[PDB]
Amino acid sequence: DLEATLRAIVHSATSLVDARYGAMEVHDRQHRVLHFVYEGIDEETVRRIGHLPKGLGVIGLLIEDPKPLRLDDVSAHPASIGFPPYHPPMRTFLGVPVRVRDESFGTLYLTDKTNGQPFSDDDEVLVQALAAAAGIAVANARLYQ
Amino acid sequence: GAMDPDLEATLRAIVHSATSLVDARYGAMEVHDRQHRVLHFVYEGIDEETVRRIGHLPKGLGVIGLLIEDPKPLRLDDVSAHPASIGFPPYHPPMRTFLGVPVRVRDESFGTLYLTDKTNGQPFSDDDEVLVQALAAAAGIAVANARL
Ligand code: HEM
Ligand code: HEM
Ligand SMILES: [Ca+2]
Repeated sequence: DLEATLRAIVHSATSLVDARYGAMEVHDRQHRVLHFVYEGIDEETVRRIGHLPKGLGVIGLLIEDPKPLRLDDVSAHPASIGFPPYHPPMRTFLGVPVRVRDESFGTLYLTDKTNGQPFSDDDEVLVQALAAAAGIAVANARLYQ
Repeated sequence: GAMDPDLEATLRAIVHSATSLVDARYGAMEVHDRQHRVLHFVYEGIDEETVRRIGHLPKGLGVIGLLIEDPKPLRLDDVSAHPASIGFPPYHPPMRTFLGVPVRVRDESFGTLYLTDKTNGQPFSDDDEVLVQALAAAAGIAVANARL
């Protein structure tokens, strides 16, 4: 199960960096969301947010220009779209492409590192390594699909 | 044959992250084929001239073999003092502290990941162990899914 694999990867990034929230979006070539897996948010809150993300704002930027982006305050970025109603507030941000050499498929991202601290270069490098493994898994899934 | 380029990039990244984050002097991964045979060996911490002097690549012997018969993390404070230790070959840096884990997906085994000589002279920690286990699990995903 690809979804399972992806969630495991999200868990490793979130727990190892010690971020409150972690997510991964995987899209098709027309940027429709194929998979969205996450942790750190309770189910009642999920229900309140309602609609799934479409990959806009800073995530949209990460799709257009796939390279790591680390932010002290995600809302202060010029490409920030803002959160929908009921979405938990989130401040610090680290996002990287999930990809292989031939193609990028998605974005693995974390917010609100513990104790208000910004994401570090070490965190960036770690999340890239985890994302790479995801990238191979997704590339295999397409070949299989 | 050479490893798949994406696989190789991914495994080198995982080895680098593990080595950096547990503050090890040396880190390495063996990728295995059938019957736990070493197929590829990825490492960092050793200069090219020393690699030349050592010559032959590891067969995955000694303490590294325990990672396969006992699929659990192994930490040791003096690796070459272990009775299963085969010893270092000529020109190989001496190494003391060791943290090793199997690389797996479910029960299926794909290699080993291991680090030596934490830079502060200290033993590898519980946190180091958890981190290296998670990175090994990611390496397992990478190897299992790699382009044939
Ligand atoms: C728990 C992990 C999550 C993280 C780390 C996260 C992070 C983010 C971030 C960083 C933004 C950027 C807004 C901007 O550009 O200013 C965003 C927007 C958004 N989020 Fe989340 N989020 C999470 C969970 C969820 C869930 C569970 C949902 C709904 C089920 C959701 C729905 C949305 C929507 C609809 C947007 C607006 C932009 C878009 O449509 O992509 N988020 N989120
Ligand atoms: C830089 C990361 C490396 C680490 C962490 C590492 C670690 C180890 C350890 C702990 C042992 C002893 C096992 C025992 O006594 O049971 C060993 C043995 C050995 N090493 Fe390394 N080593 C590294 C690099 C290399 C390189 C670059 C070479 C060759 C160019 C090499 C060749 C060997 C060989 C031939 C043995 C003998 C056992 C066998 O063949 O498996 N090592 N290594
Ligand atoms: Ca302990």
